[PDB]
Amino acid sequence: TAFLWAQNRNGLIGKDGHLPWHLPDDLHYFRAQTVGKIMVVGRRTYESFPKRPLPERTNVVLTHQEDYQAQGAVVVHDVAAVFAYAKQHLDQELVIAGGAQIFTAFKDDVDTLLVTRLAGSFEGDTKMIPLNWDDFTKVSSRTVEDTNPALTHTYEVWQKKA
Ligand SMILES: NC(=O)C1=CN([C@@H]2O[C@H](COP(=O)(O)OP(=O)(O)OC[C@H]3O[C@@H](n4cnc5c(N)ncnc54)[C@H](OP(=O)(O)O)[C@@H]3O)[C@@H](O)[C@H]2O)C=CC1
Ligand SMILES: CN(Cc1cnc2nc(N)nc(N)c2n1)c1ccc(C(=O)N[C@@H](CCC(=O)O)C(=O)O)cc1
Repeated sequence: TAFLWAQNRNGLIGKDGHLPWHLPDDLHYFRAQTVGKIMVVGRRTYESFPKRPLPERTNVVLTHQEDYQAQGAVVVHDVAAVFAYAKQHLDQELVIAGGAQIFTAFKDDVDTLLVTRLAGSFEGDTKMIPLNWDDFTKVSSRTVEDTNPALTHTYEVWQKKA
């Protein structure tokens, strides 16, 4: 199970229910990373997608609303249902795409971090959950420079030590 997120230099991930930046490169990397997999997102991050569901991947939406409707998405209500779905699934990798409340609900079962680090600093209200960095190794790092230098970013892959 992977977590996939983008954060500024201080860890910021969101502002007013939306992204605090607009960084197309990162969105085509998101898609690369989630097409074909089981993609888990919290109800509020799902309602912020411009097309719901996002196509070519299983969107699982985590909601406490018993009645919620999301045509074409897998609507569950606790973490045990996510993993009961993933157990049925097998051959699709599970990727937790946010936001903060869902990262906290899977904080013990993630093995890989797919982090995009922005060089700048943005204003918002939601930060990435604290994680033990010391328990992971950075395996891969690729940097993309943008003409807004706040937007220059690094894609890192981190994998959990034995
Ligand atoms: N920079 C980036 O990589 C990322 C950015 N973001 C940003 O993060 C913010 C969204 O984060 P946050 O506000 O934490 O929202 P979430 O996307 O994590 O959604 C929270 C909703 O999730 C449902 N929920 C939470 N935990 C549970 C549980 N254990 N079981 C079942 N339902 C659960 C509830 O929905 P209900 O209210 O329907 O009960 C709760 O309101 C936005 O600004 C967004 O843009 C989001 C993803 C990635
Ligand atoms: C708000 N949000 C959450 C979002 C944004 N960037 C992230 N970036 C990373 N690295 N990780 C995340 N979990 C992440 N989540 C969104 C908004 C749009 C789409 C979206 O349109 N994406 C298209 C691709 C489109 C583009 O390629 O212009 C997709 O097909 O995946 C994805 C996530």
